[PDB]
Amino acid sequence: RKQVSDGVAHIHASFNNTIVTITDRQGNALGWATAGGSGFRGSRKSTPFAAQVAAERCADAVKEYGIKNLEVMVKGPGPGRESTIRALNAAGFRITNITDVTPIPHNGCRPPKKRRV
Amino acid sequence: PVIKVRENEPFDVALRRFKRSCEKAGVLAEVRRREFYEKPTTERKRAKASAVKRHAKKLARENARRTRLY
Amino acid sequence: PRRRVIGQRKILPDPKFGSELLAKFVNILMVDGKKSTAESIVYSALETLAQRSGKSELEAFEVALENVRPTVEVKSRRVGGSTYQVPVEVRPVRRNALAMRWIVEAARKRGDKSMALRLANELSDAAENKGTAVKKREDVHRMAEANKAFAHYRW
Amino acid sequence: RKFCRFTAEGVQEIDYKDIATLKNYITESGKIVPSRITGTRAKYQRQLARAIKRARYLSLLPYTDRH
RNA sequence: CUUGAGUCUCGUAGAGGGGGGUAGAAUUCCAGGUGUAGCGGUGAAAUGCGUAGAGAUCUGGAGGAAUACCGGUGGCGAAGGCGGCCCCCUGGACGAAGACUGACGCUCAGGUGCGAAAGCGUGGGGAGCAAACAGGAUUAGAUACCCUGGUAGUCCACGCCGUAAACGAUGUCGACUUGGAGGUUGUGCCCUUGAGGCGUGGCUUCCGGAGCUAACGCGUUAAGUCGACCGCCUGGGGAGUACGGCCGCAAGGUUAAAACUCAAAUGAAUUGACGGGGGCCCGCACAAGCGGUGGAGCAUGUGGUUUAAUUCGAUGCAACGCGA
Ligand SMILES: [Mg+2]
Ligand SMILES: [Mg+2]
Ligand SMILES: [Mg+2]
Ligand SMILES: [Mg+2]
Ligand SMILES: [Mg+2]
Ligand SMILES: [Mg+2]
Ligand SMILES: [Mg+2]
Ligand SMILES: [Mg+2]
Ligand SMILES: [Mg+2]
Ligand SMILES: [Mg+2]
Ligand SMILES: [Mg+2]
Ligand SMILES: [Mg+2]
Ligand SMILES: [Mg+2]
Ligand SMILES: [Mg+2]
Ligand SMILES: [Mg+2]
Ligand SMILES: [Mg+2]
Ligand SMILES: [Mg+2]
Ligand SMILES: [Mg+2]
Ligand SMILES: [Mg+2]
Ligand SMILES: [Mg+2]
Ligand SMILES: [Mg+2]
Ligand SMILES: [Mg+2]
Ligand SMILES: [Mg+2]
Ligand SMILES: [Mg+2]
Ligand SMILES: [Mg+2]
Ligand SMILES: [Mg+2]
Ligand SMILES: [Mg+2]
Repeated sequence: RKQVSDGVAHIHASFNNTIVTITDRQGNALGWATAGGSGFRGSRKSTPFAAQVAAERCADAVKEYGIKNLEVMVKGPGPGRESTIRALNAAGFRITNITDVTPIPHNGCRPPKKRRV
Repeated sequence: PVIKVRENEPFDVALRRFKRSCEKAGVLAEVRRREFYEKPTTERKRAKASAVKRHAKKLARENARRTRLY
Repeated sequence: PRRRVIGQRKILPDPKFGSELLAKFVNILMVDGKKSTAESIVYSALETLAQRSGKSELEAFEVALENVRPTVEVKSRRVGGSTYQVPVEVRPVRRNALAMRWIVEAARKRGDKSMALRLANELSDAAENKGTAVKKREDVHRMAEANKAFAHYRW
Repeated sequence: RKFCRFTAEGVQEIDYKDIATLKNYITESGKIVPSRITGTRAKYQRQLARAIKRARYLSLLPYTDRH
């Protein structure tokens, strides 16, 4: 509805899925798209291509808002830390800032036990 | 790792600058370490093993600087 | 093929139109080393095709090839606990070979009286973009668009 | 190639109040640079790191670049 | 008597110990805003979560636990162990110079104290993690590995327990015996001339000489050469078990046999072979292809059955149109 023209792209890049959320400067979400919701399930979901498709879908989900430039906040170690950024640029956006916001505890909680696979 | 794109900066080189900043900060490696708990006995063993390997290559290099393969 | 680099056997052009492209077609159609009967089928089918659609025989055959020739296929790479179909672009030489084989198999499955009629209808259908041969190209391409996620990353 | 500035200036105790030098031994993200890279002696590195932690408490240097 | 062992003076480094504060990341939870169909998870899934609005994202709040980077075959401690920062209380070590005491030393059965984790008692606390447990998978089964959850416990106080591959699988103390490259921490001297030179202590890592060793290896931090004292071993199993004593709230700990049974058990190294170890390289091995076999009728061989006899032999590949 309203035009903001200055958004922020939040990219949640886990080992299993990629969630792309576009919001304004104050954190209010405008649209989102995920690899799982873009026609990829199981193995195909955790692929850089699937993350890239999700970024493209999130662009059309937000194009009515008339966003010109936006910042990129990348969180997570998984695949799709990169392809989603290129897909956002290829969607016709001005990438102004790129910052990593992965939560890095300073020796906080005890992580789960090692998988014996 | 906060990257700001400069004027007349192509996006591709800005992305490349972002990869380096993350790499020098060791963000990806940190998350790998913290995915599962490592018993203190294990990391002490792992740290010692890495120290031995690091030292072993330093000494092994000298004998390869003294050997004529042919 | 582990180490042996293999060159290429040269094929003689067909006696009538002098085309290396068509000489491969009669080889694929030929069964049990009956080359003479194979080219008779091909030549008569081309004669029917040329009259049925106006274009020169060689040009008409080419048009059918363009409508059947694939550009991407899926190779198979097993993964621990699953099998992955990796999309890979196909070489121009293998492009023609796959198209020629698909037309021949489609013609053999058709219900027409003679093999020449079986063949001639197939290039006619292929030139108009319908039939089993082009349907195979559709299936191969759809399979390779669905697995675009595994391309490059698992090449 | 990298030598210890502290040892070459006879710095005695590194001062948490001297922000100018401390920024030379923290990364862009605020992490403490290892002495392997800066070439500082082990004795001053312990003093240097200790000093940085106090500055961080006093909010003279960031803990992280995000904050 | 002063050379062993101590005391004093001045300094140095240190996650040494106890107590009390505090800070910043992050997880979880609570409330709210934006927002919409998925999230989560796996080898693949499903349980689970979600239109009662999740996940994602932003703001505010609560609480517990642990201290990224520094960080180092770095440091300290008798060992167990000790890692944010600050204060209070406190132990030891080391160095410099001189003074002092004058063998006051070493070891140590019994004894006493300390002693990871788990566990136990009482009272607190409880975010994350996670025995038990529950569900979903996997499977021939799966009381497992994997997934979603999850109680004790992990945290604090005070007691108890006294065990670990509590390991350097190497008791303590002292003396002696070629070297090399480092780490760490003192200190003396020299145009300080420097991001210098020459010494002299403590601790420590990796090589390696003689010597030693069954060998592997150890090698001035000895497993070398010696001295002092202590602990301990005497084939494998039975068995660190039974009984007894002592200790413990309990779990159990400690001390510690015998009958019986065997001709071995074991250590290191060697040659092979093997590996759901690694590396390199091949082969119609796979892949890329074409044509078959397995179904039909018949030919033929074999098994089986049958028969008075169905002669004998060949039996994974490498027997079965084979001896024929
Ligand atoms: Mg998990
Ligand atoms: Mg409901
Ligand atoms: Mg002291
Ligand atoms: Mg006297
Ligand atoms: Mg005793
Ligand atoms: Mg405990
Ligand atoms: Mg308790
Ligand atoms: Mg309680
Ligand atoms: Mg579990
Ligand atoms: Mg179960
Ligand atoms: Mg859990
Ligand atoms: Mg014991
Ligand atoms: Mg231990
Ligand atoms: Mg022992
Ligand atoms: Mg040695
Ligand atoms: Mg015996
Ligand atoms: Mg006996
Ligand atoms: Mg007992
Ligand atoms: Mg007893
Ligand atoms: Mg082998
Ligand atoms: Mg094949
Ligand atoms: Mg048959
Ligand atoms: Mg027979
Ligand atoms: Mg015989
Ligand atoms: Mg026989
Ligand atoms: Mg025989
Ligand atoms: Mg034969």
